[PDB]
Amino acid sequence: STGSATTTPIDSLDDAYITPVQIGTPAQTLNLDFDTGSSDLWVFSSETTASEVDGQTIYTPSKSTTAKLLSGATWSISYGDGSSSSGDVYTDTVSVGGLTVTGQAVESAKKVSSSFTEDSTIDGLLGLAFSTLNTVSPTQQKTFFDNAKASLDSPVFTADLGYHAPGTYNFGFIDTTAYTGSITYTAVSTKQGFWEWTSTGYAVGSGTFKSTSIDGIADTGTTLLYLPATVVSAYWAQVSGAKSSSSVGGYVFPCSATLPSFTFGVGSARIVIPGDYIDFGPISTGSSSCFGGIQSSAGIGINIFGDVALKAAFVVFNGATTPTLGFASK
Ligand SMILES: NCc1ccc(C(F)(F)F)cc1
Ligand SMILES: NCc1ccc(C(F)(F)F)cc1
Repeated sequence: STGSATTTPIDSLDDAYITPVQIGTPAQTLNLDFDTGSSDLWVFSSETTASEVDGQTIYTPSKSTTAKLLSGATWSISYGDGSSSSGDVYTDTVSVGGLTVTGQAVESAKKVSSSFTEDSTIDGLLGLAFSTLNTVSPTQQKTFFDNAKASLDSPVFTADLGYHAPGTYNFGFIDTTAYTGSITYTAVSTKQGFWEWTSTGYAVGSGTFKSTSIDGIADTGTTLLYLPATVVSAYWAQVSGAKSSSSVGGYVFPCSATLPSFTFGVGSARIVIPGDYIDFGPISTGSSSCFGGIQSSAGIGINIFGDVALKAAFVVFNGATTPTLGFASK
């Protein structure tokens, strides 16, 4: 079997991408944030504290003939940005673009942090990292991808994120019409539960490529590109007037500047991020200081190839017994 669904930016800055997901019988359609950096499928629901819901579509398990409460199971998650949520667990039927999984763990939020309440466009998250990171207790649960794997034509999914435009998540097949040239595959470490890999180096604009190993994770759930301080300093040094601002919390640059591209290595291949992808607009309405899309990972503890990098490529998440990541230009 296969599945295919369109994913759409939630705002004019590509801060996140939402994908419609059908849950329950009859179907309740929610717009979820597909997150390859986490492994919980959780949703706003009829159980969520009423004051913490502001425009989201909610899952109502009592209206689903296939929902079953998972007795005694709870979940609680904290994301690297300080966001968090928690609740109880149902199993139900979940379908993504024609691909159906029965008995999927659907984690119903009882409590969500402020950053989720204020994001009216995101009804929940669909985690696509490895199931070892799932937070359900006392019985860990599998991700949508792990549950679907056996029935997929090929144990893969692909992310084709658009720049200020819709894109596609495909399950079970690789669309050879969606990219140019060849796909370059690179090894993955699952030791931390992430799609963790090693980039072979970088270049700034038309400058010389620097061969150096950068270990990081492919994370559709993170907006920006977070890289070591040395690399990020080298990039912003090429932008006139750019500086790191402690009050703003990262590199900013004059909105009138043109940004250089950023190249990262995948084996012997190169992925080029156009400079326009790195502009995240004024730091406040009306400001002439703009926020940069490449920031330092120093405070994080891990390098993150977020949407800024992934949307420049066609990305294959190969969940074979030895997992790999594939990158192609598009
Ligand atoms: N997108 C989920 C996510 C968020 C943060 C992190 C961090 F901070 F631990 F790297 C990993 C994964
Ligand atoms: N990395 C997972 C994640 C995705 C989105 C959000 C937001 F935008 F809702 F805050 C938090 C955490």
